[PDB]
Amino acid sequence: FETVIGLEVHVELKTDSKMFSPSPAHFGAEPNSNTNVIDLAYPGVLPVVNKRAVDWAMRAAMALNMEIATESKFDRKNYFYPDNPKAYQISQFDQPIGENGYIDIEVDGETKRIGITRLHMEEDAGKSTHKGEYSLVDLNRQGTPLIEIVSEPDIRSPKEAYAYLEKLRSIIQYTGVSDVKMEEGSLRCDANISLRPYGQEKFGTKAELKNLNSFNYVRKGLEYEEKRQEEELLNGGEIGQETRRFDESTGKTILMRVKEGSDDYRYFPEPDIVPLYIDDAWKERVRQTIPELPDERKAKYVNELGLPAYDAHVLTLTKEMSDFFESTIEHGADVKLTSNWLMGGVNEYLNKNQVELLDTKLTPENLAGMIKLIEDGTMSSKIAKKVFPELAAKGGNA
Amino acid sequence: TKVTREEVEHIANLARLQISPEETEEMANTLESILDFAKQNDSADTEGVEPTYHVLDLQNVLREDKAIKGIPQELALKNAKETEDGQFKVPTIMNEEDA
Amino acid sequence: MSIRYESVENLLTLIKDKKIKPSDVVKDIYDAIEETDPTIKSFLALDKENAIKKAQELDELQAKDQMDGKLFGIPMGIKDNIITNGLETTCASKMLEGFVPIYESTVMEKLHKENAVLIGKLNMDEFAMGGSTETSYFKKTVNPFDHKAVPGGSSGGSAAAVAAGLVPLSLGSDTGGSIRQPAAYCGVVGMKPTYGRVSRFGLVAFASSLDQIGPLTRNVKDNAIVLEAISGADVNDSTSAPVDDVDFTSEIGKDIKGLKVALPKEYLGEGVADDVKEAVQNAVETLKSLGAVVEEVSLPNTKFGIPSYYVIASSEASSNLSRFDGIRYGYHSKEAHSLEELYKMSRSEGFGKEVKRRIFLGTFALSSGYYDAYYKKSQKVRTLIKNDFDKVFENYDVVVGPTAPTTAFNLGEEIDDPLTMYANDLLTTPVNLAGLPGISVPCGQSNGRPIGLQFIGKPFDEKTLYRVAYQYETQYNLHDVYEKL
Ligand SMILES: [Mg+2]
Repeated sequence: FETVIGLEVHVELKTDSKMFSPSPAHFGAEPNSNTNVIDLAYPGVLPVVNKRAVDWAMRAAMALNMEIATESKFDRKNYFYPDNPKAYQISQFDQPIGENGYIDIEVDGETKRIGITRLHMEEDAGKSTHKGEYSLVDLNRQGTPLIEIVSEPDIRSPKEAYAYLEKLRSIIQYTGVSDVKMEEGSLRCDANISLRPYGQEKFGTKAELKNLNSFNYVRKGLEYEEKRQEEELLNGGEIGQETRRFDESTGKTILMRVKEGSDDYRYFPEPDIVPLYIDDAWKERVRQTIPELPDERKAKYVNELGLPAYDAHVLTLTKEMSDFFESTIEHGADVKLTSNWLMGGVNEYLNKNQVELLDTKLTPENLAGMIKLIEDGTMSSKIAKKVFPELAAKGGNA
Repeated sequence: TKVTREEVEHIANLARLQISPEETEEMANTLESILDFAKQNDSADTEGVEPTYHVLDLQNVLREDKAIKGIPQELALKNAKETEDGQFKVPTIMNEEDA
Repeated sequence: MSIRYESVENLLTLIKDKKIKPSDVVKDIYDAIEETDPTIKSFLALDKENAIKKAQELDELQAKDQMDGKLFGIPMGIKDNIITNGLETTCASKMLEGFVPIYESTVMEKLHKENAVLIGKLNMDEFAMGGSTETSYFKKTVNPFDHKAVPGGSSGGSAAAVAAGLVPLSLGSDTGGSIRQPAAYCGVVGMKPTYGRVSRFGLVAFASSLDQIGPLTRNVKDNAIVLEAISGADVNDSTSAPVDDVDFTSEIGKDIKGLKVALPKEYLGEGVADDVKEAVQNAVETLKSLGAVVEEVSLPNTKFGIPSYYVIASSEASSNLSRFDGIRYGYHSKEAHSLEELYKMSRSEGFGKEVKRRIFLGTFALSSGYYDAYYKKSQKVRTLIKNDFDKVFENYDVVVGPTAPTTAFNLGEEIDDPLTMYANDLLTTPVNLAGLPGISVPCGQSNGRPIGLQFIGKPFDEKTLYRVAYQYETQYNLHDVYEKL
């Protein structure tokens, strides 16, 4: 009775222009003001491949331990829908830029290496606001460079799924190709789950979970779905292929449709884009353009600068945080002092003040001091109560 | 040979083309004749031949990531027959009769 | 309507020597149109006002002795599937009637840069699918050489406007013969350059891997000139070839002795009428009388050209025509109350019979379970067709044979017979499939209707094509006949 589940994740690359069009990737509040004949799918327009988007797509795939393709072409994924004007999304089918990678995660128990089967480049769709009995369509976001990441169906529980999204988000975040924030849509996720009673190869019903907007939220639907088809398997259940929407308020998944077969997207090579031949040199440039990722950054905090377990995980949760910590470290802040100060204190200050821009406020130059004034200068902690906040949203030193 | 009403209507659907059961029959035959016409390629020996996706042997034609401001909303809506509030207006009643 | 029969070259010089005013050149064109198109029906939207204005600007430049541009003050007709900023572009379909482009295609860009004068848009088969232009939603263009005959398809208006003395040059698009076949039917010179030689930015797509714009004129020389004004790389078209040498007139006028010419036996096969075959063989002799060396060769996979072409073209069409949903532009069904209806009704009411046939076929050829057996198969066959040429080109400079299996057929003769209509692409499709350049020049007449001689070249070797074409043309052409119709 393993509940087998895989995750389909899209990430928004933060480039200047769109994937196949020069239109800017960042738009204002005025609808359909961030477009051109290309994004509008006018007759006779052609796609022009954003070079950086490729460099970043293959930068994030390496950081994902994937084999980088040498030959990689784009394909059309054909489907009719108001926010997809050409009626085909330029994507990749065979030859995805990145294949067979993995990430290590820690779930109750120990380490589990989850495989990531592929990483391909795509273009985002426009937005369709449902107003009245009609629909409003804004093509401002259409064409925004996305990358699709599909896990191998290895994760084995709604919690492993969370751990997955966290590490993944974490690693992508370090490559500096996306803010990968789900509240901002720069990271999206869909889950696929099915149960197969032990001893046999046959599965029960399989479902695609839609409308999962937060790490925390995927787990909810995942574990709800798990229980939902857990009953179905036992009670009587009618095996089937389905898509399900997750209701944020009620916490349940609702059946929105029953697949009649496999969605036919008539995939086929995009003749308008000449193939990509990614050579060694090219792979090198982008290879080297990768920092030390979280895992090896954390393994660095273990024996060298021998810090704890909890500590290592949260200080490497973001590149900025981890950079801040190490910048503040040489500066003169005792290893532990700053660790405990970032772990909680600053982390709690950020969350409580939503001051997520850990960069345009308190700095390692400024913070470095406070810890010394406490270290020995003046004496101990309680003073740290408010010295910190002011020092964080205001000045430069004590 | 053997192209049913059912496939004719499944294709029409994949193509978003409206057809009447007074056009389906007519289309079943047409496709059939066209396919028989298409079947001619089967007399060609392609064992081990790679598919030609591109005739011109170019490579890596990429565009530098430099944005170019888009056209005015006015220009973007200028040709659309239905619009409201600076967007394209369309029906969306999701009932499996209409859709 | 006095210089309405002058070549681009002569008209060019007649304007540089100030022997004629650009404004009057245009006055002559519209005069010609007003008098002749009522019968020919080759023009769709006319751009008279703008044309008038541009010429007035050109008179000044003439006077100031600043006449720049390879085609200065030269009249031009543009196939209506080629975007013209501000000018109604319909692809001759209900789906796009009233459509006004908000951007400029690259060839038009290039053509304006050379100071040509947009006279208007030409008629064609709906969305370039057809071999007689009879599918147009607007009108049926007729063959100047015989008014009971078709002009060819899909660029019938382009071949007809030139043969009828309405413009010295026109643009067409060739996907499987849409430039060469109409030219052959109307006894004029038409060329489909190498795939990648002319930007496709602004070309309403039929089959992306097969489509290509090219010119049609009354003589080989004017044609090479026009190709120089539209060739070249374009950052707007990723598949445009980075080849600078865009000179096609340099080797024109040079002899062809020693030229190795391959005459595919399959090009004189069973589908070729007796008269077309006799004319081409007399053409082979003409080429021999000119020194060229002509020997039989085989392009075994020729027979597969039409089917692999229809499967591939239709398939791509079943994707390139999907943007047409009447949402952002084009025909928008009024009786639609649901989203499904909106797509299904707009598309079914906006597209004609043939267009829907292709889409049906194409959508089917790409669908689950059939993909490998139809589309993929065709693509492999495409490889076979190109290999044939690769082999022949290992020992020959050019390839010759008829452009079309027969003379032009009658209006209404094959309009209700798509299968026989298709057979007319026998000799043209292998070229797009291989992505080669191919040109058609007249080489005879059977019962008044012109026969086409086609030269297929190596990639980007259009210049060699113009060289041998010009040579042959000095021995035969219909230069003096257009004037008489
Ligand atoms: Mg995707």
